[PDB]
Amino acid sequence: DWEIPDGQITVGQRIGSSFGTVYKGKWHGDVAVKMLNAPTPQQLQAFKNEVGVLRKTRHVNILLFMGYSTKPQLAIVTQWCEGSSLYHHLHASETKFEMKKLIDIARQTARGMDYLHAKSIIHRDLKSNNIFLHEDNTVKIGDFGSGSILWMAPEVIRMPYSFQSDVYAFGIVLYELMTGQLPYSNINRDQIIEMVGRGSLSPDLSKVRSNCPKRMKRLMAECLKKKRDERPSFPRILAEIEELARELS
Ligand SMILES: CC(C)n1nc(C#Cc2cccc3cc(-c4cccc(C(F)(F)F)c4)ncc23)c2c(N)ncnc21
Repeated sequence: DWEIPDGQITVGQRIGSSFGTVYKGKWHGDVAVKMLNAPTPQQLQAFKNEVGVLRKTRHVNILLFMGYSTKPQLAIVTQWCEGSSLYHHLHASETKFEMKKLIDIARQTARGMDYLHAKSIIHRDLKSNNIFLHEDNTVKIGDFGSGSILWMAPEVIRMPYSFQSDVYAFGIVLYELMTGQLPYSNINRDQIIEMVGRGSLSPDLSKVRSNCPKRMKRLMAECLKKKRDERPSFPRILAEIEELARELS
């Protein structure tokens, strides 16, 4: 139904790469194309599921899914985002954000994640790398991909993936936004895994910036609760951020 006939898509410069590679493309304007290539049965399965999940999504902070192509090769085309991911801006570009932009980023990410969970969709790998800033003001959530242990919840470390795992990952992003640096900065990787997995280790909330609102730190701590059931739902935290963002205005 959303299939793009062959010949319409023009594939351009290569961006990323084993299962598939993504290119910048032109289809009624700037678009991104993720192409396949032997296609593994799991790879074909993931291709089917990604199209199935993406078509059910129509939200501004969720990466716009424009279509899929089959004739030349299996491919999925999405909107082209100009800018860099949240991970690059915070930890690689060494660019300090105004607090209003930070809460706006957390507010925007909260909207998309709440939209996903409202659609019974779980974003199993949520992290600063998977948050893209279109232009520099609008955030787009997508699967721009072991490498993401820091965002993994205690239960997923021990053994699983659920809404509670997603909201915990949202907490680390809150820690990244407010502190400006990766969690567990003091620590090595095996030491972090065992300590966090056993519950001995938790991010250092004192490192947060002074301008951080009191409600945000409390909200951040609530998301990082070791008990899965203790973590708040995305409707609650979206309302809290938006209410706080409204007050700041
Ligand atoms: C960083 C740089 C190399 N890169 N990679 C871009 C891309 C892309 C995608 C292409 C085709 C299908 C996709 C599906 C998903 C996906 C899958 C499952 C769940 C979710 C969700 F749950 F998280 F939503 C999202 N994510 C991304 C793409 C990209 C871009 N589109 N624009 C600028 N730079 C870009």
